Amino acid sequence: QRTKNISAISYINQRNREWNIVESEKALVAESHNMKNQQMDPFTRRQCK
Amino acid sequence: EITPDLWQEACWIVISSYFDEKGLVRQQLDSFDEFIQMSVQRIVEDAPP
Amino acid sequence: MIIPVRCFTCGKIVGNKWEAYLGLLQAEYTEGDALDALGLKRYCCRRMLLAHVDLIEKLLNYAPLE
Amino acid sequence: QQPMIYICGECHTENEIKSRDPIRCRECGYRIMYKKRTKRLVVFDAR
Ligand SMILES: [Zn+2]
Ligand SMILES: [Zn+2]
Repeated sequence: QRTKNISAISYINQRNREWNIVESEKALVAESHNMKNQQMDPFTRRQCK
Repeated sequence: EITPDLWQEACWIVISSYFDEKGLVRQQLDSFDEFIQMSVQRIVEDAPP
Repeated sequence: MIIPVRCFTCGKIVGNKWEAYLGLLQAEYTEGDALDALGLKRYCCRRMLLAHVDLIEKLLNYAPLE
Repeated sequence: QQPMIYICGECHTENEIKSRDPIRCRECGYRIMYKKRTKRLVVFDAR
């Protein structure tokens, strides 16, 4: 009963989540790579003492 | 090996594992199971003859 | 629960594009590319395929008979 | 001559139930059954 559509939807979902995981990992490695300079106005963090 | 600056992604895998192992309402189920597992037996046993 | 028939804001027919969008995502394409491959220029009509949730499947799991 | 046909809960089999009768499926035997759609002129406007 689920051979079509019901199974294709699951296949696309699994492949899309895997693609999202790899996309996140590549974004992370790229963010680590481009560590030249970070000068931005709208961001701040506390620094006690 | 420590995980420097690749940690936003690794931060949410642990969250996903937690929410997979234990549900959102896990405390209710655990409390009720412990009741049905020990509390009833305790109450019926400690009652004097 | 099911893909609408028309884009709320625009009005362009989008109901006949859910299966195609799924196929394009499945083969190799990515969403940002599949969307313009189908021909959805205005960002108003893209939310139809990106945001839409497909619950009709869960509904069909509860087959009345057999 | 309408015996008020019903639809079994899980069997999804028709049954003939009359007044002053138990509500059960002809087979298996369940306590739930729904009615069948009316025969009236159900007309909607696609608005
Ligand atoms: Zn639109
Ligand atoms: Zn019965």
